Formats: sequence, C-alpha cells, structure tokens
Amino acid sequence: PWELTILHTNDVHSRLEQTSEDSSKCVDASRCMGGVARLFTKVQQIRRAEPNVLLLDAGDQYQGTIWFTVYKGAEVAHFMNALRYDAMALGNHEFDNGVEGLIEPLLKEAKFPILSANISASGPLASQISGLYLPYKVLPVGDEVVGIVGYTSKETPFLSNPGTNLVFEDEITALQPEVDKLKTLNVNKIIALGHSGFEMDKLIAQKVRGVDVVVGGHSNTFLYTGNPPSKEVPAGKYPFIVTSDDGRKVPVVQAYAFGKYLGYLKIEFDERGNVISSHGNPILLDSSIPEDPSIKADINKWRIKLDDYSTQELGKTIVYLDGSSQSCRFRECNMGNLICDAMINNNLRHADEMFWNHVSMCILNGGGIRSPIDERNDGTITWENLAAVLPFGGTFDLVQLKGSTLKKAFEHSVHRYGQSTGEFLQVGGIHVVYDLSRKPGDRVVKLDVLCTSCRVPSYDPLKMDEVYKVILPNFLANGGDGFQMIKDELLRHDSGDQDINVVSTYISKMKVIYPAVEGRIKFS
Amino acid sequence: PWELTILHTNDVHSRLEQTSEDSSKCVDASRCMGGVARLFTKVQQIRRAEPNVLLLDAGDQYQGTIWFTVYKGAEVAHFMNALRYDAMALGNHEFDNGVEGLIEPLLKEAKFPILSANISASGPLASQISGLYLPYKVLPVGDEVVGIVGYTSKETPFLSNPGTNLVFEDEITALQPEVDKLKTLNVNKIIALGHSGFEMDKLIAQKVRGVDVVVGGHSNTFLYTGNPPSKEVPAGKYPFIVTSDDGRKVPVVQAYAFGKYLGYLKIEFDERGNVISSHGNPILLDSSIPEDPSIKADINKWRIKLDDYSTQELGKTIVYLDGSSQSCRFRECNMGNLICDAMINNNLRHADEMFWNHVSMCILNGGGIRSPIDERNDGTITWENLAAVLPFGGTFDLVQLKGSTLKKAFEHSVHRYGQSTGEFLQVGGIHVVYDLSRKPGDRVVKLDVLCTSCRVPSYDPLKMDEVYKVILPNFLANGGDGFQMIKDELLRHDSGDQDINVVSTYISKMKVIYPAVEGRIKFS
Ligand SMILES: O=c1[nH]cc(I)c(=O)[nH]1
Ligand SMILES: O=c1[nH]cc(I)c(=O)[nH]1
Ligand SMILES: [Ca+2]
Ligand SMILES: [Ca+2]
Ligand SMILES: [Zn+2]
Ligand SMILES: [Zn+2]
Ligand SMILES: [Zn+2]
Ligand SMILES: [Zn+2]
Repeated sequence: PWELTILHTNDVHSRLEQTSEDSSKCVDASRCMGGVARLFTKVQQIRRAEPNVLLLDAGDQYQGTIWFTVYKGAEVAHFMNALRYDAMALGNHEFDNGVEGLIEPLLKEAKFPILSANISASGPLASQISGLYLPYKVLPVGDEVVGIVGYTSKETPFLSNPGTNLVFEDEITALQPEVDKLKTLNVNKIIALGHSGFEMDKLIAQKVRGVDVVVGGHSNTFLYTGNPPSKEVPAGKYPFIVTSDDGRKVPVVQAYAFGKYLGYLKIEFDERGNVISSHGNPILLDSSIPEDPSIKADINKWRIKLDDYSTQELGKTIVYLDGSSQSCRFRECNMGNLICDAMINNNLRHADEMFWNHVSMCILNGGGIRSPIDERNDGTITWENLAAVLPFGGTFDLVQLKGSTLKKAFEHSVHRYGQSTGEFLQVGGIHVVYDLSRKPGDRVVKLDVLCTSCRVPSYDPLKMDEVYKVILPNFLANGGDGFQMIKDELLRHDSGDQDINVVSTYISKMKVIYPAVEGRIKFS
Repeated sequence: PWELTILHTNDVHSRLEQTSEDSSKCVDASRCMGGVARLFTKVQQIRRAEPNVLLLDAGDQYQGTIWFTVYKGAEVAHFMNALRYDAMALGNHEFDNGVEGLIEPLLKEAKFPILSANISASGPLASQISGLYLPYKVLPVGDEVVGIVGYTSKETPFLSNPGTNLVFEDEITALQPEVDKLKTLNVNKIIALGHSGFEMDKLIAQKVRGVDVVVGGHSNTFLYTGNPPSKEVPAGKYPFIVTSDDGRKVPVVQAYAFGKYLGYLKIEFDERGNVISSHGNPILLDSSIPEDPSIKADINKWRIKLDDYSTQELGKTIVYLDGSSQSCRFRECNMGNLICDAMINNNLRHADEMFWNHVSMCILNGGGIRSPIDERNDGTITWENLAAVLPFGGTFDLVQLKGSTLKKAFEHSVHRYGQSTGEFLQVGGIHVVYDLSRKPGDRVVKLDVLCTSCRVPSYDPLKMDEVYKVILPNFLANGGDGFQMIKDELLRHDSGDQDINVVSTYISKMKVIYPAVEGRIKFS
C-alpha cells in the first residue's frame, strides 16, 4: 500500500502572527496559538518523518487583519512560498481586491499552482489570466503522481468583488469532466481541493465519480475524532465519511480557520488508486510547538510597515464619533450609524435588473462598540483609533433571517432595557420604534426595512415570513449577547471582511465623515 | 478738469458665452446678451473715443458654468488678458478651489494686478503667495496716476474654501492705512475696488477717508439712473452717492452680474484729486452690439473640450434617480435627497469648536427638478444628464431665515397640495410631517432640524425665533414659486455655486451613489 500524508489549511484569513485562543490579537504570548512561524515548525517536523506529504490550502488566505490591508496579498505569496505549499484553491476572499488584486500579488508570485475548475473568463481578461490559475495540477509525490482538482464557491459574486468578466459554474458540473479527463491520463489518485463549504464538500464527495478525498473550507468547519483539544466543538468526525454514488467511502476534511490547526490526514491507496483506509485529526498549533526563529524574524521585519500604517491618517471626521456605552447601549448613536453604513457599503456587489443591491440591512450590538473617537485631533482618524472601537478581531458577516427571527432579535435588544447591556442594536436600512411601557417580548411597535428588489430604495414594514439578507457581526451570527434565535434560525451564513477594515475602507473612500443621529431608532 | 472713464464688471461668474436675458443658456441667439466677445466690442469702442479709461473687475469671475468646471480659472486669465483688464479685486468665489486653485490658473497667469488689502497669510503660504496679490496698485493713466485699493468679503471663510492659513480682516480697518499711505506717496485719485456687497461698499465710501470712488460687487446689485433697459429693477441711482464723514460726495457703483452689463462711470477730478462730478450708467450688452469675431472664434475653439467633458462619466448610480414630477411634487423623492445632500456637502467649510459645520439644512422646490436619471446605462451619470435635471443655470445659495419664516415656507409647500405644483419642498437636515386634513396654513404638525452648534448632529424641534442657515436655490431666495416670505423675511443672502456643478462634484467624490427615500417627509 502507498501512504500519502495530506497536510491542509483553510480560511487562514491573514493570521500571519500567532493569535489568542479565540483567534484575536495575541496578548499572553505563553498561551498563543497558530501563526505561520509555528506552522512552519510543525510542517517541517512532519516532512522529516513521512515520505509522501502534500501541503494544501483550501482558500481564503486573503482578508482578516492589518497584514492584508497593508500588503494586499504579497504577505500570502511570501509566507506560503516560505512554507512550500504544494497547491492552493481559490477562495471567495481571494477576489476582495478584484481580479487585478488576485493576479498581482498572488497568481504572479506564488511558486505553487493555484486551482479552480469552475471559474471561466471572457473577453480580454480571458487572455490576461490564461494559465495563471488552473482547473487541476498533477503533482509528483515520491514515485507516484496525485491529481489535485480545485473549486470555488458559486456564490463568490455575492461574497467578494470578482467583477462582471468571471463566471462561477456549478462545482459538480465543472469538476466531473476534469476528473474524467485525469482518469484518461492514467492519474488514479485524485484530491478535490476547494472553497464552497462543508455541505457542498459532502455533495462533491457523493456525486463526483473518481474523487478519492475532498479537502474543503469556507464554512470554518471543525471536525475531530475523539475528545477535542480546545474550545471548538466538532461538527462531525475527522475525516467525515461520505458514501459515494459508486459505493466508495470518500473522506471529507476541513480544519476550522485562522491557522489555529493544521489538518493531518493519512490515506492508504492500493495499486489502482482505491482508498484502503483514511485516518487522522487536525493538530492544535499551541504554545508547546515553538515558532520557527527564521520565519518569526521575517514576520517581525514585515511588522514594521504595519506599525507605521497603524498611526497614519485614514480620513477625517468633523463630528464627535459617539461610541460611548451611555449612548450606544441606550439609543441610536452616531458611531453605530457610521459602522452600519460602512457595513452596507462593503457589501455593494454586482446587481442585475432585480435589485439595486442584494443586501440593504445591518444590525450591530452596542456591546461591540468599545470606544468613541474625538474629532479635536485635527479631525484625524487612524487605524489605532478604529482598533479601540472594534477590538475583538471579528468580521461583518452576511446572513439570511426570516422576518420573524429579526423581530425576535429586536425584542431581545430591549427585553431588559435600562441596565447598559450589550444586546441593544444599532442599525442601518432598518427603522425601529420601541414602546418600553409594553411587556418584554412585545416592545417593538414599528419595524420597517429598506427594500432590495426595487429601483428606488424605500422602507416597507417587515414581513414575518420573508427572508432578509442582513450584515451583522460574526459574534451575533454565533449567538453572542443572548441572540440564540439568530444562531438557531438563520438560513444562510457566510463570513465577511474584518470589522476594522470595513470601517477603515469606508472612511478612506468618504475622506470627511459627519454621521448624524437621525431617527433610525425611536422610543414612543 | 481731468476726466476718467471707469469701465467695470463684477460677479461675471463664468458667463464667457452670451446668455439668455435671465443669464441662463443662450437659445435664441438673435436675443442673447453679454459674453466676453460682445464685451470686447464695447470696451474697444469706448477706448477708441475716451482718452483716460480703466477697465476694472470687482471679483467673482470664478464659478458659474461648465467653463469653470473644466478650465478651473485658465479661461478667466486667458479672456481677461484678451480684454486687457487694468485690475481685478479678489472675490469670495476666487477661493472655491482653495488657495492652490487661485495661485495656479489666475495669479500666475493674469497680466494685470490682482488686489485685496484685507487678506493676510501666515506660515509657508505667506512666502509662497507674497506679491502674487497686492493691497493696491498705482496705475499710470495718460499723464496722471490712479491708485486702486482692493478688498474682499470678511465672510469669505463661510462662502468659499480659502483654507485655515488666510485671515480676512475687517475691510475698513485694513483699507484706511493703505489709503493713508497712498496720500503720502502723492497719489490723490483713489478707487476702492472690492468684493463685500453694496452695504459694505456704502460703509467704505462713508468711513474710509481719501476714497474717491467705490467699485463693488458680491450682492449682484443693479443701479440705474433713468428708465431701466431690461428686466432688472434698480436698488438705487447710478452712481449711488454717499456723503462721507469728511463731507465729500463719494460715488458707489456696481453692475449687476453675469456679464449682462458693462458699468460705465465718468469722473471729473480737479488738480488736487477732488471729484468735481460723476455720472454714467451700466450699458446693457444686448444683441445690437456685435460679438467680436476674433474673441468669438477663440470661445468656439475652447468650447470643444466642454462638449467632450459634457458626455464623460462623472460617477455611477446603482439606483433609479427619481426626478419625476409625479414623485418630487408629491412626496419625498430620492433625486431631491441626492441634490440636497450635495448642497450640504458643498457647504462644508472650516468649523471651530462651536459647530460641526456652520450649515446643516437644505430645501429644494420640486419644480426645480426637471428629469429623472435612469441607472440602466451601466450606471453612468454625465454632466448632460445632470443638465436635464437642473436646466435653469441657477445657484445653490446660503440664506439666514427665522424659524417662523421656514414654518411659513413649509406651509406654502402644501397649501394647495394635489395639483402637481412646483412649491412642494424636498429637504436635507430637516424632517417634516404634514397633516393634509388640516386647513391650509396649519398642515405642518412636526418640523425638526439638524443642529449645527453640537458635536454630534441630531434633530431638535424648529424654534420660531431662532435664525437658521439654509442652502436653497437662488430661485427660492428671490421668491420664486410663491415663496415671497423667503424673499421678504430673510436676514442674509450670499450667492453660491452653480447647481449642476454642486451635484457633479458630489457624484464624482462619492463614485457610486444609492440615495434612498427614508422618511425626511411624511404624511399623517
Ligand atoms: O460584541 C462583542 N464581541 C465580542 C465580545 I468577547 C463581547 O463582549 N462583545
Ligand atoms: O425651480 C425653478 N427655477 C426656475 C424656473 I423659470 C422654474 O419654473 N422653476
Ligand atoms: Ca482513485
Ligand atoms: Ca482724492
Ligand atoms: Zn473564509
Ligand atoms: Zn470563504
Ligand atoms: Zn458673486
Ligand atoms: Zn461674491
């Protein structure tokens, strides 16, 4: 039997440095986790012990910290080249800076193949990008070869900025003929590596004949066999076994997000490329694994430009930005309005004739707003100022919620009003009126929402059965601040851009801001 | 006696081409007026007949048409140099593109002295601008000399973009020592040429000892002795005689605006520089005066880049811009919101610790909105599209109105609601609620306004005795669409930027717009 060791990452999201246990800023270094210097140590150790190793990334290196803001993907090519990745699939966030922001910094600089079989280009872009990403690559491993076939979320146009000159095809439709072609080329060991989420990964494993292993991402899925080593709760066993339509057992793997774990799957193959066995588990990259000193020293050199950038003027405010708890946990605050307006601006995507924009609505818990910004420093706003407002290292995510769920969220917002608690909601594209004289659970007396399926945006009453797209913090999508109804009732969730980055981009674009308190939230 | 002919313009405001009788676009060429080619003809004729002639401009050549938008003052230097102006005073609109937009195109290119005695600079700007404008110039005229002393509105920081490195001094305080110094230099014939408005011009004539003549501007004042030749109604005789504190008769002149008239004042002086007599009248530049063919051919050559610019993309909309009368004469319309938001953005000026911005409020009659803009031309917006929305060649002006006046304006807005009439108001920084079941004059049931004297902008009830700054069309400041209360009751009026230009600048800055209907105007 021929044994392959698959090492894999996904949704690293700009965690070049070690992090806290929750993937935010490292404060207590003796208990920090992840980062590329520690990954380097572990990969190097495994490559010293195992003959046949592939190191794969399932996409979404782009977006997540000030690293991406400043280096715009150059850090991804540099550090992925230093760890000698064997292949990467394109994720949705690889399109955040458009096609141009993918071609240059990443496709032209990577020393490893970058894969997606379900993205096509037309017009002059097709010539410009031809061969810079591939449907698949056949890689030599010891005396054998392994085919790696890529895929990227069909939903990327709604979740990033790929532009109007790329088409994202159905993953299974695109994959099958490529896997069929590899079999004609005498390649009998096939890995599907891609970025569509665990549910699609299971469909690919079931339906794409000839796929031996699926290595996925996007959904930040944690799989584990046994007692988990940290706080993440497994969604299933590692690997997750799918019974294929042709009667084979096909392992499906993912490795959470943020570089906290290295996925590790051992596969035994027979002479004909059938999987005989698969076993493994993600490895927690905790402080017991030393950071490689060389990579750490390069990280520290690259940090200098981040420190410099952190104190530069992004733009100006002519108004006090009221992020005080005394305001934002009690009533509409202009900091809340600013952040929600930034959130909606970040989620402007290509719009057909059926909507002005696919999403119009935002909620933001007041507990997530942690500082004001004074306008009397010549109006300057810096990244450091925004990091005091938004200190948790979160994202502003896209969800789909029934109107009944959103009404329950607004009732929760004021259920125990008057105690300075974090659940009070700041809003965009929503007008709410509360009557605090009513019983908890029955305090929302008006709730109007901005249309999407309209040429002129205007407000209509919320409909209990309609499904709304809403931008909100990952903290709320995960049921933080008692929003268990959002976690339990949402119909779709996709992780978005870094919180600070969303607001910094908006401020830079606007140049001078003056957010008002304008009646989005009233009391009767 | 030594006789001087003073020819003078003021507030030409980018009317390089001949205009209609109302100073808008020329449609019926056989009845058009003004423009620099016709001015050239008349000036040349007078200089052939009169030995001692000065041609003076009292400021505000900048701002008013697409000429200024595209050529940014290069057209002003070029055509003022071609007509051989003898001197110009700085107007408020000469600062619309900042100090940098005055130094280059105008101060470095003019072949005539540019004057203001009451503007000082500090820091590095003082070195950069030293001598590029002067307090005064002594000009030879025949065998004599004439001193010309300039001044510029002390209110310029509120009415343009001069920046924080210029100080505008009290005009009379600054002028007196300069006029005193000219007398020590044996200059006994002194013209005060400046840009503060007719009321200040009369104060200068009264109080600045040694001023023989005041040639003013800013207030677009029309003076005439006799039956007027066109539609403008005189504010007084030409010249307007002020009795000075030292007992002299001091003539004060102005010549309306828009290049429609050439001011013409004949002064007789004695040997000691005392005015013996003054008489004259502005000359209507109507179609009986031919356009100079050479200047007209140069105007037509410069027009090519304007035509090209007119069809260029300024920015994008992802929403239908509803400028239909069926919307904007009946309810809040998103075109109205866009234009008022552009108006407030245009009037962001330097703000001390006492206000976030000096003005927060906007009204716009629906009758002034003359077209929608469709978003389905790939979202493109062009100048030509904006000219269909705003076709009248107006300005967005700054006024001061008591709250009682503004309440009367909102009652007028709906006094005869339901007939598709032009007075229905679109708004910014104002939230109004109407009850149409009430008697005309008593339909406004809520009227809240955005604060200025606040660090966080928020809405408060309108106060009847408080004076508000409001941005509104010149058409309304002049009592158009039945707003006689605005004309009759306003406390201050200053003309603003060209309507199209205000909206085009905002669209270019924003890049992608998506104005909503959001509840600024409600019905109960
Ligand atoms: O909004 C929040 N995000 C994360 C934490 I931890 C919290 O208290 N609040
Ligand atoms: O708003 C307007 N400006 C100018 C005219 I003439 C008119 O009808 N309406
Ligand atoms: Ca196989
Ligand atoms: Ca004199
Ligand atoms: Zn991701
Ligand atoms: Zn993803
Ligand atoms: Zn003017
Ligand atoms: Zn002026």
